[PDB]
Amino acid sequence: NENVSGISAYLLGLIIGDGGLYKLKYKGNRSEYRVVITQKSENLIKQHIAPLMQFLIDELNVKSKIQIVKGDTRYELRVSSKKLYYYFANMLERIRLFNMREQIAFIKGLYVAEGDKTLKRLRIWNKNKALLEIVSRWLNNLGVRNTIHLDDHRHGVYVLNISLRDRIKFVHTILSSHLNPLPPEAAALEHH
DNA sequence: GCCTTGCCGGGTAA
DNA sequence: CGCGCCGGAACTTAC
DNA sequence: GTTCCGGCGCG
DNA sequence: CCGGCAAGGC
Ligand SMILES: [Mn+2]
Ligand SMILES: [Mn+2]
Ligand SMILES: [Mn+2]
Repeated sequence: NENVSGISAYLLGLIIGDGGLYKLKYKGNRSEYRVVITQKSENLIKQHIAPLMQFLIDELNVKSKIQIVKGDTRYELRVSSKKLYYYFANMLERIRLFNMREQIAFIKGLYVAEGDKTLKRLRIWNKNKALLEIVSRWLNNLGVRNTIHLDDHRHGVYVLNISLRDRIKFVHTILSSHLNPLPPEAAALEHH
């Protein structure tokens, strides 16, 4: 479980990108702790994401179930679990200390969430500049050059652009790495 | 003249 | 009574 | 993506 | 996120 640290970082990438970590207060004084990943495709959630999360749940001995909730515009993968909530939230605080394998898992997960998925250009969008700057250093250390600029003035959304000059390096070494789960498209490219 | 990458508006998938 | 899992979905907006 | 709702479980 | 347009570089 060099392997659940990997699956974890991958899942954290999807969570940070397309989901969230929610601590809720209710009447009264009831509460709830949620780990959420949302996504349009129901089979992507059920076939590629949910089984990774389930593996993690079993390893951590989390007794919560994986819920799949249908919304009008997206499916929601949801785990209601205080333990899993803090497991991911602490990991998120220690993100700058990720070892190399975790960095790749995380970047891969973040790319599935927010990346340019035509792969004609290699781009990641986010309003969290500090998060993108952490990914920028990780990429540079991996020999993948990149820039960051404000790409949407209306919403404060930055873009991280990966130089097409390191396209093969990025796609083969980060996205297609077999040290942790392969994202779709990348796995499909390998099998053709 | 062929790429690469910043800029930007549309609107879906968060 | 005081909190923490379910199951749904109305609501806002960041990709 | 975010936070409401009603519900149940358990010490 | 997508995809078009254009300034900039080679
Ligand atoms: Mn996001
Ligand atoms: Mn997103
Ligand atoms: Mn996405």
